Amino acid sequence: GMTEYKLVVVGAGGVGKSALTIQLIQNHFVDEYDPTIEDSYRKQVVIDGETCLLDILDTAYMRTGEGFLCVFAINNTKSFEDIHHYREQIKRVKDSEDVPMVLVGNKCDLPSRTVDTKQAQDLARSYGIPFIETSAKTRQGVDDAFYTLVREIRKHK
Ligand SMILES: Nc1nc2c(ncn2[C@@H]2O[C@H](COP(=O)(O)OP(=O)(O)O)[C@@H](O)[C@H]2O)c(=O)[nH]1
Ligand SMILES: [Mg+2]
Repeated sequence: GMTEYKLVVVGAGGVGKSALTIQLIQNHFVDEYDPTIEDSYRKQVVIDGETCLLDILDTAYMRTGEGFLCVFAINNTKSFEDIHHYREQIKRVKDSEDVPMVLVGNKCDLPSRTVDTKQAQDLARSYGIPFIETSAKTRQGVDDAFYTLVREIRKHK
């Protein structure tokens, strides 16, 4: 059969969890999206030549997660400061120190960057995970983030 990957998008309010998901799925940038709406979105894609099904859960099911995107916004220091909370949450619900994960720095199209690449890279390295810069507005890195996570899930086992 065709492979299915259950992915989960986590992070502080306003970082672009919904916008990133809707970019991946509907291929357009949502300028506003109810912050309390939590829902799952499905899409068939090809990644590195392999066809598969994605099941993205956009948080505002959690235990069934095979891979997690931890999102902060590069113009939102508070959202970056909060990442550890989500990291630790995931390790608790999965009851494991080994969970496929990607750190995502979103809104890289904006000029008022307060979290530099160095900081993000160092944080990611301390977790042993990749760091991907993204923009839900421009589509920069959007595929890369979600695909990298699938490659991490494939690399997981
Ligand atoms: N400029 C810019 N704005 C973004 C980006 N991603 C999300 N936003 C905006 O940030 C706000 C909150 O985004 P949203 O997806 O609802 O964040 P969420 O609470 O994490 O789900 C909205 O006004 C979005 O249009 C981005 O990459 N660039
Ligand atoms: Mg949202």
